[PDB]
Amino acid sequence: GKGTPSFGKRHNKSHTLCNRCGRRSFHVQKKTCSSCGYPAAKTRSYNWGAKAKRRHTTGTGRMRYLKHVSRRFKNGFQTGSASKASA
Amino acid sequence: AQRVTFRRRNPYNTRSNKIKVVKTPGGILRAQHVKKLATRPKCGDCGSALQGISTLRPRQ
Amino acid sequence: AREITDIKQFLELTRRADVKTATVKINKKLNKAGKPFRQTKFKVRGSSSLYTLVINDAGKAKKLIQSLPPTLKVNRL
Amino acid sequence: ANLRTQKRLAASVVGVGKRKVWLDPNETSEIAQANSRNAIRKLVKNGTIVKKAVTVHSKSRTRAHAQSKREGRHSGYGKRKGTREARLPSQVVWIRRLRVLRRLLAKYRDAGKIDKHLYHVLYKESKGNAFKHKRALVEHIIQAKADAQREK
Amino acid sequence: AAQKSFRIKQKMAKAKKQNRPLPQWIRLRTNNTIRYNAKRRNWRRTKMNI
RNA sequence: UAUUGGCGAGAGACCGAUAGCGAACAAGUACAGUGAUGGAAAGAUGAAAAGAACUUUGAAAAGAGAGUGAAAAAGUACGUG
RNA sequence: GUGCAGAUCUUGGUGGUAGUAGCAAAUAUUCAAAUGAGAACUUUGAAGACUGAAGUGGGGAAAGGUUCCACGUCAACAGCAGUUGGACGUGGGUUAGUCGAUCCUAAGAGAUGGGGAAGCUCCGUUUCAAAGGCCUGAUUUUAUGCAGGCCACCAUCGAAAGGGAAUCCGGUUAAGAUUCCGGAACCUGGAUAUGGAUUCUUCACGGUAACGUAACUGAAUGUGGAGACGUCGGCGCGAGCCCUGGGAGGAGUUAUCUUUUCUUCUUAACAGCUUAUCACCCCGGAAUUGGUUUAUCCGGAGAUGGGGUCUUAUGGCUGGAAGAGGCCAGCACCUUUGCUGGCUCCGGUGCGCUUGUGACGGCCCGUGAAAAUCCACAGGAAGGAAUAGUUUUCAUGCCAGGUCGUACUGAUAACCGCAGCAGGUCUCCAAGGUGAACAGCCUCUAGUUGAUAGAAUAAUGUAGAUAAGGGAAGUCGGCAAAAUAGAUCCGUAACUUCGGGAUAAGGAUUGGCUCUAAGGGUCGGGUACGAUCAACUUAGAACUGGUACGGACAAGGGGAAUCUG
Repeated sequence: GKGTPSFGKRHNKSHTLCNRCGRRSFHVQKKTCSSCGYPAAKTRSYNWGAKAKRRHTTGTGRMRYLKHVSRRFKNGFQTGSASKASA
Repeated sequence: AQRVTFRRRNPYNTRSNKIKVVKTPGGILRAQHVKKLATRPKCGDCGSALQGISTLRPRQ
Repeated sequence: AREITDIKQFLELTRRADVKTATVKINKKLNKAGKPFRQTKFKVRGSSSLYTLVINDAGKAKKLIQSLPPTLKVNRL
Repeated sequence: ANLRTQKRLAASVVGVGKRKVWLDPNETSEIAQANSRNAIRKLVKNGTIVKKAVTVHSKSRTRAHAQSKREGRHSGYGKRKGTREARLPSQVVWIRRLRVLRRLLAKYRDAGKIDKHLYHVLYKESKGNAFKHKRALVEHIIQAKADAQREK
Repeated sequence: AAQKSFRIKQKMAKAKKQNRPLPQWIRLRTNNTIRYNAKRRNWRRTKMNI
C-alpha cells in the first residue's frame, strides 16, 4: 500500500513559486527557497554544485546593464554628444 | 424530491455553512444560507439572560 | 416593501420630491364569501422604499387618483 | 447531421432532462439550424421539439395493499422481520399511555369531577402501574369517588 | 485552483498564448531552419508544474 | 609574479556531428523529480525553389503522365546511402 | 586519441519468436432513417436494459489549466473502427459594496533591542530598551508650533472548513451569473437638510413592578455582555420532503373493469403587526403536602392559583406579489414570431425521513480555543434654552463602496499513479414499495446504454451450481463447500469476578382470506354519558391450499475441553 494506492494522496504542494527566481522551489512551511532562497540576500550556490552555478550565473540572463559596460569603458566613460561632421 | 446544492464555495457542513431549504416563487427548492443564532445578553452578576434586550449578532 | 395604511399619509408621500413615479395595480378578488370585487393597489416608489396603499372600496379608489399630483408618472396596471 | 447540442439546449429550454425531449426525425434539417436558444424556443412552439411526458410510477398496488393493512391483513408472524421493540418501541407505548392518564387526570381535576387530593394520589399510581389504559383509570375513579361518598 | 491567486492566473495566461503552432510564414523565411514548434504543450501530456 | 573568470585579439602536427564543451541547431533547451538536482536527441536538396503548371484515376493521401533541373539514382521522408 | 568478435561492453538500428500471447471484471444490446466515399461504434427516432437517490444524479474543496463552448476537420491519438472526441486548426467565453480572499487570532512562524558564533547565522518574541500616538485645546500672522489630561498595549505573518458588516426573486447565454438584466432590499464610510422629539422644572414621559416606546445629550476612566464553543440519549416545536381528501386543468388506459393512473395548483430576501418554552413581576400565603416531566424535581429563600412583563428561534397575516413562475384553451403565420383569455383553490395526518432548535438528562482524574469586532452600564468631565436653543443611537433625503478569484472536471477519460490504469482521493443534497433498516431486491426524477466485435460450443481453465448410497474413510489439519440463520412463544447447563455465560444448548409457530377484541383526539355539563374524528399495534377465531408460508432477498452452526494473552 506504499506504491500506486498511496500515490493518490499527493495533492498538497510543498513548494510554490519563488519571487526571486520563479523556480517553484519556495518551501511553503519553511518560508524559504531551496534553489536560491527568499531569506538571506546571499544567493544559494555551492562549489560542489558546479553545474548549478552554470545555470544561474551572470551572462545566462539578459544583462540589461552589463551589456553596455564593456563598451562604455572602451570609450573611457564619455559625457555629452557627438557634435557634427560632413556628408 | 428535489435535491439541492450549496450556494457558496464552502462545501463542508461547518458552523458558518448552515442551510434551510425554502421554496422560491419559481416553484423550485433552493437552499438559503442561515447565519448563526444570536445569544441573549447575560447579566453581569447572576449570568441569566436579562429581559427587554433584543438578541442580535454583536455588530447588529 | 412597506404598507402605508393612512390614506392622508399616503398623499403627503407623493409630494416628497423624490417620488417621481407611481403605479396603480388592479386585482380581481372576492369579498370573503361570494361575489368578486375590485381591489386596487397604489404603489409609490420612494428613493429607498416602495410604499403600498391597498384600497378595497372601488368608489374611494376613484376619489384618490384625482387626488394624485399631476406630475407623478402614474403607470396604470 | 449532429443534433447533440440541440438535444442539450432543448433540455435546458424546456426544463426537463435530455431523456425527455423528442426531436422530430423528419425535420432534422430545421433542427440542425437551431443554433440558439431563441431558435430552440421557436421549435418548441411549432411542435418540432416536445416535452415527452413523465414515465408513470403508479402507487395503486401500494394503495390497494395499504388498504388491506388497514383492514388487518399481512401482519401475521411470518410477515414480521423486526423485533417488537423495533416495530414499535415500548417507551413510545408508555409515552402514549402515560400522556393519556395525565391528561384525563388533569381534565377531571379542573372540571371538578375529582379534587386535588384524589388527583395527586392518582398522579403517582398512574406513573407507577395498575392503570393499564384509560378504561382502568376511569373505573378506579368511579369506585373511589363512590367509596369516599359511601365513607361519607 | 478554481479559486486562484493572480500570480497563478498570470502564468496560465502566458502559457495559453504559447499553445499555438508556428506562424506558417516563418517557414518561408531566408535560411529558416525552424520546421515546427518544438515547445508545444498539451494539458494531458505534460503538466506545467505550476 | 599568478590567472580554467571577464573583455578584445592571434594561433595549432587538436576534434570533425556516437568525436570535440553537456550544447556546431529556438541547449542548460525539451523532459524528469516535492525539492536539492538530473539533463538529452537533433548539422548537409539544389548554383538557384527553378519546391512539380496542366491532364487523367481516386472520397482523399496519393498513383500514372507531363514538367523543372546537369542529375529526381537530388522531391522539403531531401548529399553519398 | 593507430587495427575488435567477445568485456551480463557503450550508443543507435534490426530479426526469430510472431500475425503469436492476447485485446474475456463493472448484467446488453437491437431496428430503421439521416450523414458520408465508407457506419457494429456519429446523430435522430423506436425498443430493450442499467445506475436505483451512501446514484452511473445535481454541486463543490485540493489538484489540473482552457479540457468549457461554437465552427471547420480526420495525418497522428481514442491498444477494433470512426463522418465522433477531453484529439487537430481557428476563435469565443469567467462582469460582485453583499460570494470568498482582504481583517482577526489558533497551534506555530518570525524581525527589532540585545546576547552568542571565526562565520554561514543562532537564541529569543517582551525580552537587563530612552520602544509608540489618542482626543482636544492654543492659532483668528498661519500653519499647525505649542498647552492641560489620559492611555502603555511594545512588530509582523499564520484558517478560501474557525471568528466575521451587508442580496434576494424572476428572466437571459453556444458557453457567465447570489456577478448581467428587471424589480425589490440591506450594510459600511461620509457629509448633510427638513420634519418629529426635548426644553420656561433645561438634558422625555408612562407602569406598583417585570418593563414600554419613534426619539429622549454624556468625554476620560472602569466594569460587563456578545463573538465564545464538548459528546450522547430521549422528549417538545418548526422547516422541507413523503403520504392522503375535495375541486379546477392536461395526459394515459378503456375486449371487460376502474367517480381510475400520472401530473400543475408555487411565494424569496427584506419590512409592519401579531406569535413561546424558559425567565421575571404583582396579589395571595400552602400539611390533609401541592404542582409537574417520557425521564423526580420544585415550593415560606414564597408553590398551586388569578393577573401580567420579556426574548421573537419560530409560525400566522399583510406589503414584496402576481404584474413573476406554473398549467391550459382559442386564434393567427415563408416572418422577428405573436395576440387574447382563464385557472393558479381549500384542507387532513404522523413513534414517518432529513434538518434546525428549545427545555433537559447522562458522562469525565477528559469540563470540551483565542482574538478582531460590537453594544451596554457606571461615572459626570463638558456643552447647554425663554423672545429661544438643544439634540442626528427617531423618520425621510444625498454621495460612494477599490483590488484579486469567478469558465469547466472533480474522476472506471479532465487530479496522482510512465496511460483515457478495476488502485487512491475531503464533503453537501437525498423519492416510492418490501422490510427494523441509509441492508439486499425492484421502480420515479436525473444520467448513461461506455468497456474490440462476428461464428461455433473441443480439451483444460476462471466464476457459479447440483448430485444417488455412505458421511471426513480425504487431508498436516473438515482447507473449501454444505448445514444454521429473521421474528414470536417456550426452555436454558457447568462455571462465575454475580455483572455474565446466553441468540447457551434444545423445541414449536410463521401464507392468503374473512372476522373478533383491546389500545385514542376534540367538543357542550348550574354553583351519569353522547356526538364526532383519526391512527397502526397486539392477541384470538373460522375458512382455505399438492403441509405451503422469514416461500426471492436477507440471514448464528453448535457443544466438551487443553495451552496462551
